[PDB]
Amino acid sequence: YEQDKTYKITVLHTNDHHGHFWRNEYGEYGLAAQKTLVDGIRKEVAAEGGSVLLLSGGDINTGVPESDLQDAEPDFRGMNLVGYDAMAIGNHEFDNPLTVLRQQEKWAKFPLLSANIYQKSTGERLFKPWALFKRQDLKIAVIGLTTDDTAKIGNPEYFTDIEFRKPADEAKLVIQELQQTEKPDIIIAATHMGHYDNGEHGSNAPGDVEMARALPAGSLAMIVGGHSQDPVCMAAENKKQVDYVPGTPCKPDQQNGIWIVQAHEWGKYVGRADFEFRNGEMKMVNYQLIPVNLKKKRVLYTPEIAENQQMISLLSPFQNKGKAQLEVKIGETNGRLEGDRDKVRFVQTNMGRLILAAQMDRTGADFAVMSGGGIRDSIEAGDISYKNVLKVQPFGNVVVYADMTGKEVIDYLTAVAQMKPDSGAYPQFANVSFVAKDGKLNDLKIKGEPVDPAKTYRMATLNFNATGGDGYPRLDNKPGYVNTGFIDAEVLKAYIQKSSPLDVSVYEPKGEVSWQ
Ligand SMILES: Nc1ncnc2c1ncn2[C@@H]1O[C@H](COP(=O)(O)OP(=O)(O)OP(=O)(O)O)[C@@H](O)[C@H]1O
Ligand SMILES: [Zn+2]
Ligand SMILES: [Zn+2]
Repeated sequence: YEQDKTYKITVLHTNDHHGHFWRNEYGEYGLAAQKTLVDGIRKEVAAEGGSVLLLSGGDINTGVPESDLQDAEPDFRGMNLVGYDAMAIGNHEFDNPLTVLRQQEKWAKFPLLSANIYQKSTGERLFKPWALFKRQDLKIAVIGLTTDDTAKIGNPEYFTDIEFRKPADEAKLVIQELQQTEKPDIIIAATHMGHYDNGEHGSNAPGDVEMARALPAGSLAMIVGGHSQDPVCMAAENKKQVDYVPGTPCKPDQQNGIWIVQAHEWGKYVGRADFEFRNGEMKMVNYQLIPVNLKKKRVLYTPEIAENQQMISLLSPFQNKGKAQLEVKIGETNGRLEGDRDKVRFVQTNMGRLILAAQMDRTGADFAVMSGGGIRDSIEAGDISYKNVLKVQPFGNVVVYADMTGKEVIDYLTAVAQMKPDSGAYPQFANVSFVAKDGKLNDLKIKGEPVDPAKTYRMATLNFNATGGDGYPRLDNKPGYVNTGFIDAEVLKAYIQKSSPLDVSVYEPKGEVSWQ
């Protein structure tokens, strides 16, 4: 670089897009508005003589039917038009077979990076560990890292001959590889690891904070993160704001001289970190999260951002094709799946069993529960479409699971069994049997076996219930909890599709649970 020259560099970032290429029902987010905003920032920076780098923390896949049904093609093509420079591979990039991820790499004009994903049989990285960018005469390296919980959580599929090594350790190796070969002026890490207050990752794999602390001080200008899906705006040292409000100041985290940022999820914000580089020193001069048409129970927090027409023309066919696909038969059933309010809030039903079977299958759970009030429609005997599934599960809840001890299972089920019939809180159970008497659960069994307080059990449910919905005991603040990011409707639809034709007699309750 030129000695004593001051380079202005703006790093824009997003993460955990999860199929949100289109604006939502209230006109929020979407890539068309994102495109207008990013184009505008590039124009602003170009006029000031600076440079722009746009990075993604990953998890482009999974979360919106129109995207999922098309393997996120609209999302990657839209990202090409917004002009992303690089993205870290997220755990949801492995929700589809490797053939699909390789197709996404072909669609994407920017590198999908990860230094710590290895082919087991050869010990060789599967993807590129970093990408180099020339901005002015500076060399900026962006390394990519992926959480090593990827193949560990839920019910793994698609990791043939693949392993995820510890990302913090890999970062150490990569930074050294880079300094010894490329000597980049600036190194930024795009990661899909998660931000945990004060590095308190609990049962989850260590994330960004612990990594920043393990690396040499200031060895990275910043970590552009994701996975945990939070706007990283600090309220106090080592404490993220709770209920961060769009349009308000956002102080990113700084750990061991390394800035750590995250822009929540779904294209809700484009983070903007403005830096000044001079003689080796990377100094952050400003940071903000720029909302993309976010609205407060329907009014804009910041100036409306128009939707770029080129993006609308590019994405519309995908939106239309995805919507039309919702009508297509995904399966069939030989009997009515009972989801009516006056049944699901009074007794166990086959729709409850089917939904819970789908959730257990996705998460590797041993048993499951959900509120009957969460079942919103029945499905008549005959053909089933995704549209039908979305009426049964319309709230967009996320499937989650908790690993708990047998004693915790006893306490949890005992508490949930207190929710009375004729209320939305009445529980639908799967793989649970007992006779409730005087507030106690007698002969409690999981999968036909008495509960062993010394054993570990995995329970699936929805985030709504796990966070205390309907007065259920909270599980989200306990170790062993995992929010999978899979939407209830997608889990049910995919399970019906691979299980069809469904013989509903398999889901008929036979008095496993009773109250008296
Ligand atoms: N966003 C949501 N996610 C999951 N479940 C939900 C959600 N919103 C509502 N429910 C479920 O619906 C129940 C409330 O039902 P509903 O909205 O039909 O009630 P209501 O018409 O106000 O009447 P009541 O108050 O008698 O239930 C809750 O107890 C809960 O189980
Ligand atoms: Zn995610
Ligand atoms: Zn993730």
